[PDB]
Amino acid sequence: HPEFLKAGKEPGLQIWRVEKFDLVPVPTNLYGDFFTGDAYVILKTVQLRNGNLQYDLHYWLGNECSQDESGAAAIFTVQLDDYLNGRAVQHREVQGFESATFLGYFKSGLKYKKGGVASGFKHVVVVQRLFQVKGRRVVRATEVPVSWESFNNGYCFILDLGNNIHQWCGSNSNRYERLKATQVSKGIRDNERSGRARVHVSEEGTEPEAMLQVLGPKPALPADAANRKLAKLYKVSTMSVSLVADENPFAQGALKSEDCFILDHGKDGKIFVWKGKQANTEERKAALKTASDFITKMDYPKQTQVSVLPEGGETPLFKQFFKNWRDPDQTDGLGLSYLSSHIANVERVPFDAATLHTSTAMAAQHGMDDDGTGQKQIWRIEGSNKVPVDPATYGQFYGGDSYIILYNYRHGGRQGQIIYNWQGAQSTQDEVAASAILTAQLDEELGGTPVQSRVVQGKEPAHLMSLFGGKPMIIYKGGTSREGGQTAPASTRLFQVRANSAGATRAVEVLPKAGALNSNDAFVLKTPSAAYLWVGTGASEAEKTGAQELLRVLRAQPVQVAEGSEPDGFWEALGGKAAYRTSPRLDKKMDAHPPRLFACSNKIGRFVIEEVPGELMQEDLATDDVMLLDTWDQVFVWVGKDSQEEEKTEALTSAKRYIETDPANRDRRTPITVVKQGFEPPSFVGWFLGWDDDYWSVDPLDRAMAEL
Amino acid sequence: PEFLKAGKEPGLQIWRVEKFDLVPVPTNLYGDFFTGDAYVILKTVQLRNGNLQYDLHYWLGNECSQDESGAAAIFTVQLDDYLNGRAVQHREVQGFESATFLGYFKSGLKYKKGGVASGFKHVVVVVQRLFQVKGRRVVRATEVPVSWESFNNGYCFILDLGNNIHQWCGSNSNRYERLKATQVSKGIRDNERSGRARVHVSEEGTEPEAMLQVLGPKPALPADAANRKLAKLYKVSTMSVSLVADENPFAQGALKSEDCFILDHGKDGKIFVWKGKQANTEERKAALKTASDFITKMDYPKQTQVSVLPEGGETPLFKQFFKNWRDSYLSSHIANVERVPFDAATLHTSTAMAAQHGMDDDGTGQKQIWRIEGSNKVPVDPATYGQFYGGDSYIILYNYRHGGRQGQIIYNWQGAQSTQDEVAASAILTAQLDEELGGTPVQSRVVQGKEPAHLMSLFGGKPMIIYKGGTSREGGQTAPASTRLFQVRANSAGATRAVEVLPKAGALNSNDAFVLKTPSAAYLWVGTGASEAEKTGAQELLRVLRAQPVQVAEGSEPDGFWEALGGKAAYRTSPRLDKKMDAHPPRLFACSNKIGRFVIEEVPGELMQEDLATDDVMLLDTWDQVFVWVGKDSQEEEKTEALTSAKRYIETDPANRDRRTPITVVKQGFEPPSFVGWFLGWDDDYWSVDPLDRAMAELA
Repeated sequence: HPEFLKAGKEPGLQIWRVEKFDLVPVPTNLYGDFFTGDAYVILKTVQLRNGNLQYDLHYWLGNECSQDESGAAAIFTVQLDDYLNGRAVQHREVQGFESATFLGYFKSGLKYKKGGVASGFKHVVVVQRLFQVKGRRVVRATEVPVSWESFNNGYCFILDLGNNIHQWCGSNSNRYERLKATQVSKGIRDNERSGRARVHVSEEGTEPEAMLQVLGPKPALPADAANRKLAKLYKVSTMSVSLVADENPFAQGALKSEDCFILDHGKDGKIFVWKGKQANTEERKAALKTASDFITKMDYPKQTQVSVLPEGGETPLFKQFFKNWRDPDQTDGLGLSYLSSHIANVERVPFDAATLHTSTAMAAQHGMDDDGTGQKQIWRIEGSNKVPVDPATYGQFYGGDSYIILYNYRHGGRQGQIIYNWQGAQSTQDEVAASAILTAQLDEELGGTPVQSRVVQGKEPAHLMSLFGGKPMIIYKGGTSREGGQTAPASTRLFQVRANSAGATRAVEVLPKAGALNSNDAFVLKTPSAAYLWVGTGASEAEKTGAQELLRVLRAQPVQVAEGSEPDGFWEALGGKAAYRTSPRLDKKMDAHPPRLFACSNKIGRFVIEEVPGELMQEDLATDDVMLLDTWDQVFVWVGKDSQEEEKTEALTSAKRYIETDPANRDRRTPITVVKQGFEPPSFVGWFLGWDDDYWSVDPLDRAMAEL
Repeated sequence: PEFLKAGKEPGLQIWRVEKFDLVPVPTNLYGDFFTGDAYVILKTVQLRNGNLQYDLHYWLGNECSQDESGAAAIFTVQLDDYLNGRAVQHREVQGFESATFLGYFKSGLKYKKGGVASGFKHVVVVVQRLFQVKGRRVVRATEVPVSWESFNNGYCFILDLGNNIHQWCGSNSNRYERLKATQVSKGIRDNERSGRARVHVSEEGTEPEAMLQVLGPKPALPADAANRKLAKLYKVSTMSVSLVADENPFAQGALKSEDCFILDHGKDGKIFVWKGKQANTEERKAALKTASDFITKMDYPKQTQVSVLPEGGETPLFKQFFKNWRDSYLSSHIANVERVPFDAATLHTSTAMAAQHGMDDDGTGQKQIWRIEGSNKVPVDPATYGQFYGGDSYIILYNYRHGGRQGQIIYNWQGAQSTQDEVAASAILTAQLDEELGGTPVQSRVVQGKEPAHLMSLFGGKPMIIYKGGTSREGGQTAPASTRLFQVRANSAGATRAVEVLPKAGALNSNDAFVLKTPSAAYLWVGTGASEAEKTGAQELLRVLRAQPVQVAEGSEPDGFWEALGGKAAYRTSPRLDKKMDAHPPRLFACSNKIGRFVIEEVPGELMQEDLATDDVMLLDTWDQVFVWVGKDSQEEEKTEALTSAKRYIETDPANRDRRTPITVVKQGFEPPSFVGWFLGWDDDYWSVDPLDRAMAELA
């Protein structure tokens, strides 16, 4: 097919409109408008860092689409995928409920237009149209009858009169949605009228005569998270299904190459169809029909999103339904199966302490706002008070205590502060609770500006490891460093020793079993007789240096041992034999779990989150929102200055619920880091290309209305 | 009296030969030469161990007397004698001077009209001179008559009026040569007028009145590689010559200490005269006159350069005409380079160590490896990263970190038994992926058995294993040979490579560990010179080979070991060179293929960023690898022939270099550490503002 040979040769986006079983290219300046009476085929081509190309195939159905037009677009999707050697991820998209990654391709917004090929309409490049504009992250302009009846005071509308474009904002429309509706107006101006058209903004009671002349005289106008965590897995075999796993996280083994699978997430709006390598081609080529039959049989809504993945090319959202997804490539290669397109343009900068003060990009990508060298104060929580820790023992933390670390960070030409609230795993509830309140209290003392990070024992963020000079972070199971009473330590104790990109190490005590070992780390097991230093295959320089800087304060003397080839007195101290972690971990962690940005809300007594599609942009931080920025290691909570006071005070709780509902069954101990608008740390800012320190000095909407 | 001041410390001294006397030139005027006179130039480089090394040059102007020229020749022979015959002598002629002579003056040369005979002196006044400035790397400013007729629109000119110095640039003058002519202008300012002068730059049509007052109203103005590879060797015996070897590389044995020899390279502009220790004092002291007679008898241009060397004090340039020269000299453009030994811990801090060891980083970065099957890249099994079959060709995309900076290297490895189509396809696929990644990754073509050090260091602790032929592609696994030999070498970093070789004794080498594999057992031979990593590397190979080693030392090893080899024979026991920098210092050349003919011009003296012209393609020949530097504003076909220009540079080298020598293409502004580290004074923002824009606003 003539357009097939133009398909996906370079990185880019291509949109064809399905016209009487033919693919007709949509003019590029009109990308984002869709005739609701037609169907379209969208090919996103992404370059994969090693130069290869990755394909996301979407077909889109309008509400007034034919069934043969809808069929044509699906047929084209199968055969385009076929022509590109089956490596594409396919997506069925339905007007109004389209996936986030489709939505990422159009961040000027979407325009749903009345008409279709059946009614004689074309993407040509004299007007009188009216659009209802809805949406906060996902902006949609629906064509509506030109009548005051289409209007309501909740939203913004665009009355398009050709050379003049009338954006009208309802009185009860909030000012962020006005800024988004302005994108729509500006688009029509610059893309449909190629700049030579005037945009007139107006509120109610200030409508121009042009607007009242077509619309007449204005009358009076009118004005979730629970469902995410559970999914199930099915094998497909007319077609019928057998249930292979009724609760996630799933076994990656359940996916057999000989068959195809349906991962049902339909109470949350999505099903995946996984195509196995060795499944027969008749079944694979019918992966779209299989899916829609599934949606009908389970009485799911017809808008449900569908993605078909090929084996070896799965997306991160898909794979995170499974416990510990791995491939051979994994450690060797430079990337994984899929590259989430909203981080595809991010240059990866590995850690370099010397230049750390230069690169927010490195701060963000490595969770280090600085080198850890700043002045810091540490307290221990005793009863209802903070007690200064002995500076001699900075770096040691007992699991029966809770601490507060006030730390001053310098990076670039700015100063800021972080309050770390470390909560031991055996600290009593009253003292843990007290540490959380004292953290907030000292946040308010310092003007509400410092970052607050709640971290619990055994999941310490990288930045926290690097505060203690060269000394490692030592984390006892453990007892109490409070002056009242120190326990005699356990008979035999083992310490897992981890490093970070910065080189800093921490030694965290865990129970003395073989099941707690790890190839990637150095361990220190202490027995009555002597002192060991086990050193894994994966272990490196910093991990051993760190492991015997521990051995000095332990008042012990090392007997170094490599993994696998070891004395057996060490395996007596362990009490026997079991398998342990030998697989490496991910610099690829960004690829497996790219950062995602969500808004979230607490009323209707119900927690709701909305993901923001596409590239992380400062513009998506609405000052009347609380946002979640989910780095895999850390969930930042960004609190807008004009969000509700209840929303502000439940910042932590919002994140906790975000994590408790994640279908990935995330770690209950995942650190949460609250940050204030205009006081964001490097680790947060660096995820946003184009961040601007004076972005909020002028109101974003005042800016974009004098700006045009 | 002047002899006793000669060559006591490192430095440079220039005398003017004035009526058979040596008269020192004032130091602020070093670089100026009267065209009617001759000079004697002594470069005193501190050899590298505390001793002193002497390069003696005498220079003849175009209007030099014949008694003046003779005086300077006499002085050259007698200074050498006074300095214990250990100097290298050079005959230099105005306009055709050697590269190392030019190295002493990279502000440029001034040829001035006049000499002793016409009553002129190096005084340090009322002036009105005009200089034509010509030259791209070697810049020479010839004094010319003060007239518009001396002007041409190709070049830059300097009208020196004393307190005012008028540098004039032709319409059709290139802006890099503008940058070089301003060096001359400021040189006059800061050295002849001791700073006390204005330099005024002007182009055609914008000449000041000062300039049109002297010159009148402006009228209309006007506007190799084959020869290097062959040389011959002669014995000298009036004098006549015997031909001792009519084609290089030469036998070093051919130089007998009792005679003198002429190595003829005169089709390339140079002859050497080699003085044997035990040759008689009459023949040695007449080596220059012998040379000139040879030049006359073979009807070479009188401009031909001549160097006479003493045995044991030969030049690297001279010794590379010989096969395996064994057994002084320090190229003075490598003489101030502090040599930094390898320390992986601090590798990221020192460009210098990166350059001197061919290591952009430790090799631990993220990498992807493909094998070429047909016209496509197919990913190699990650289990087998590090193994390369000689029937295949591969592409390695590697991510390197150094300083606080990132870059990329695409290695295109071409097996010795790979089909031409697949090799060609590998070469096209590397260029395509370079373009796909923005044109910035360095591209290094390596041929099997000549892997650069950095490539060995990519595979963890594992060594890079290189099989003779076969293919890791899914189509066909041939059963390997019954008996197999593997040469195991290490690099400065500790990394190892195991290169399969023919199973001969003549293929062994004392410096390395070897692995001979037989049906019965697996050996691990260990040379005298073999060291710690070579054994470590050699026994991880025995692991991959599904075999278990029987270790054996050199010289004293079983007789079952050598039945597998098919007998015994002599092999390589000679050690290798950290001294390689000294035997083969890096050299920088420009090159061009215009007029359908390949031409190179060496850039003299200390390697400096500024000599990287953005409209040139440059070759930096590290002995191990030839970098080719592509300036952003060079012509499109020169860019696309970067690889091929380096290939012909190597095929025409009189050193008879390995055709498998790696070639590494690197782009202006994206140079890797291993390249950058050779230019002390390199600056990451040098090209952020145009060099001539700076050097026109600079000072002015």
